[PDB]
Amino acid sequence: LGCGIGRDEYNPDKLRYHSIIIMTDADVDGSHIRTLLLTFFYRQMPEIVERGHVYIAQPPLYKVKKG
DNA sequence: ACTGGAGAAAGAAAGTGAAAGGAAGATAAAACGGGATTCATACACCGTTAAATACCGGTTTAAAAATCCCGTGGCGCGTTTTAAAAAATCTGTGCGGGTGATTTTAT
Repeated sequence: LGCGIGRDEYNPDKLRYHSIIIMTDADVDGSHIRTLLLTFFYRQMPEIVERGHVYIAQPPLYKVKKG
């Protein structure tokens, strides 16, 4: 991410990407990992969430064929 | 001539691999101290007796005990410090289903 941490050198103006996308698996463990990542992002880097640099992807789970 | 982009030089600040050495550990050789045997030899217990000591009666006298006056330092009180012990609060960890990953050899 290249922003630092610890609020002593944590500068939110050095973010190397203006769009961060979370893309895990489509089952429940993906949901658990998503919750863990959201907890980390909210507790450690509030400004990134406030400015709107976090997104969520939605991959499919099933594929159906008939002919 | 002038402008602005771009590539190359040059210079300074940060990360790096290697460094005696020394306190901090670690590991062996040595000196020590505490049990099992083995007796010869000195020690414990029993009769006999001369002698050394305990005891009583009455002095005494010099020394120690008893008594009075006083002037202090050594205990007692109140109030603070300061370690020491106790109660309270954090830190790891393993049990069993789940998610995802690493390494060395032969031909």
